[PDB]
Amino acid sequence: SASNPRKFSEKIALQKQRQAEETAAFEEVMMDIGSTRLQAQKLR
Amino acid sequence: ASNPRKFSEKIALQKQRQAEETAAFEEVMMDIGSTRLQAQKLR
Amino acid sequence: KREVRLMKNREAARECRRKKKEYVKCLENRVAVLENQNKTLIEELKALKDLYC
Amino acid sequence: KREVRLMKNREAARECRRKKKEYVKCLENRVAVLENQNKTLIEELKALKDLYC
DNA sequence: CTTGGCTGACGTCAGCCAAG
DNA sequence: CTTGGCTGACGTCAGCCAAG
Repeated sequence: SASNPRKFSEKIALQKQRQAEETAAFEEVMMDIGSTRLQAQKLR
Repeated sequence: ASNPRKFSEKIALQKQRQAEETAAFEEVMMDIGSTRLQAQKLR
Repeated sequence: KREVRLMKNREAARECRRKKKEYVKCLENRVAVLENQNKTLIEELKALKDLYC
Repeated sequence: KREVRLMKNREAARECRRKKKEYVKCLENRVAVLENQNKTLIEELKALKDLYC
């Protein structure tokens, strides 16, 4: 019941927390994606 | 349509969307190795 | 007429709460699945960047 | 105490239903976000597939 | 051992709306 | 234009459980 609370307030806060984490990592991998596409020019 | 009223219609929509993604997700993951081999071909 | 209308709605309310319960469990289940797929795609895309950099 | 207990309980029932409604909308919102995030990552992975053959 | 705070499940009332 | 089928919202009863 740790990852699955009883109170709805605890459930909402948990989903908010996870959403913040998932978005944070997503905004990192997609951020410096341009530097990767520039490395591609070296090949061709 | 996009936002149904009946719970049965909502469940059907969620399972439809889930099936489509999983089908598309398991295709991207399916042939990663083919791309992983391209690097060994380039290096 | 009252007894009939009450019994019909009382029996049609139970199936309504059941469908909502299943719908909520469906969302929670779909959140968990999409969470795992998200984590995997991020981890692989991050590996695909390392592969060419 | 019954007249007080009922009043407190029926008042703690409205907020309970209100939190659940907020929780469901939260799940639906989180589902939509994880949808767009996953779809974006899929297309980007397919982009590096085409780019690097 | 109680209690009070929350939630699950019930039945009832009222309202929306595609199906007539 | 009605209706019947679902759902939203209500109040109440019952049960769980950390906090006394």
